[PDB]
Amino acid sequence: MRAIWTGSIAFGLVNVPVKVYSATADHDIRFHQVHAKDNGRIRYKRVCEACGEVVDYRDLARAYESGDGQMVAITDDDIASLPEERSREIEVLEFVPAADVDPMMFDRSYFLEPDSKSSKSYVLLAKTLAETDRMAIVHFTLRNKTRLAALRVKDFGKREVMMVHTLLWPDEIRDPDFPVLDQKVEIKPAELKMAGQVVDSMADDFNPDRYHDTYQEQLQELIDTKL
Amino acid sequence: MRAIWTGSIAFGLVNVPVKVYSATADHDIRFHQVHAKDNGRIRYKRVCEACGEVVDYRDLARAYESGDGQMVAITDDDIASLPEERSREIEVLEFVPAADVDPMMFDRSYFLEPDSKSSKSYVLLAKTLAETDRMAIVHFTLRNKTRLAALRVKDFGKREVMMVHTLLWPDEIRDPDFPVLDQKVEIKPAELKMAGQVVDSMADDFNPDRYHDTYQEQLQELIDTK
DNA sequence: CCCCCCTGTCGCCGCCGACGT
DNA sequence: ACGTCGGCGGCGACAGGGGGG
Repeated sequence: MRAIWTGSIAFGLVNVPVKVYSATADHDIRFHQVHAKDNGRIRYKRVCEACGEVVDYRDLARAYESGDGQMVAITDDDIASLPEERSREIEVLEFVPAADVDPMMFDRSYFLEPDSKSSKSYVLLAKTLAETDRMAIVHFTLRNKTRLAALRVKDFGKREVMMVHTLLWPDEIRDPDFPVLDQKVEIKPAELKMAGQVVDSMADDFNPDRYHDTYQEQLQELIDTKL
Repeated sequence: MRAIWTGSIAFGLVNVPVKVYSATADHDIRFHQVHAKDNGRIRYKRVCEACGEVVDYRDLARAYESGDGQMVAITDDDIASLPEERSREIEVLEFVPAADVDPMMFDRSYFLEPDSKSSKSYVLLAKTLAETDRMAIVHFTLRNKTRLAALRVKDFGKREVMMVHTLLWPDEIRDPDFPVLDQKVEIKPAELKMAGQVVDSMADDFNPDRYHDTYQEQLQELIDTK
């Protein structure tokens, strides 16, 4: 629960401080390699494949291979070309209704909480967004990588926090080009009505509590057994 | 495109072959580690702390570190006690209304394709899902890592293809533990009026066609020149 | 028949939170 | 208020293996 950001929503001259937080913590256990035979921990050393000598991180040049198997070293001017990462602000772009963003695009979510002193503007903006029911699409620059996103409010009963849902660039989302479904499919009318009771026989209400990763809990119990 | 796997939905008697595909391909450019002195692609060697020698992938042992840091030598036979991952079926569990999954949980989107020469069952399932307007929650499994998902249908121009959206285990979604907002701040109606004025002055409608990553295009042009 | 893409590691840099002045 | 210090986490790259042609 340690922050990752400290910027400010800024559409004009507003600049409400916000502390971005990771909204999805993976309880999945990450293991570690080791040379158990001799009881020796493992480390990775970068070694030349052709010249065959170990090297340090500095020497290796970030290189790109094209269809011709070329290699170009990326210099500092590539960083200098885009100045957008130099900004520590979530530069709001536009305000749109929340219904205009499909669930196809959502990629990740973070929770924004403010600097304790500037709570007034935070709550005022969140209240205005909730009352007028508006998306607030923004930009986002975390660790020098500009990702589109969307800022939308969400009441939590006692408190109402606004959150940022990162978005995939509209071009990235793939388009389904499947000719099999295009060919005509004919179904007799009495056939369709049968499936209704089939699905209705299993209908229910989505409850988060019931579902749980049996694999992970079993692994946790097993490792507890090992110790 | 290229399928990630090819299984078949299954809830009791019902069955239907499906052919999943990747629906989010990131065209961000992958580079390779090279060093100027010789311009040779880097190579990685697994090297041993205690014994100070290269130790193969096969000769490498997996382990775990707990709070105390004590190493734990794990074995493959014991971990594999779970038999579900061996299943190659999208074993549907229940059917629920589509509007009962908040956008918090959606993780990845995957297309579906009927496999057999006949897609009658697939089309019928898509039609019933579209009519009744109910999501179908499934225990999607892939690459021996079972992960909860949900089946939903959405038309794309020419087809009524249905898609499976992976989901986050509800215990994964954190909560906003923040005692800084529960405090109530005095506010004035004029403040709300001016705030609404400023907010709606900049209001507009979503036009995704004009949204692109400037950095990616800049890098593409730079590499094209080089 | 296959070569691509998940998945897991590793190492690294960059950033935050508390202690002390 | 301001300066130090240690720790935590995105992420870029590689390696391995599966299941797709």
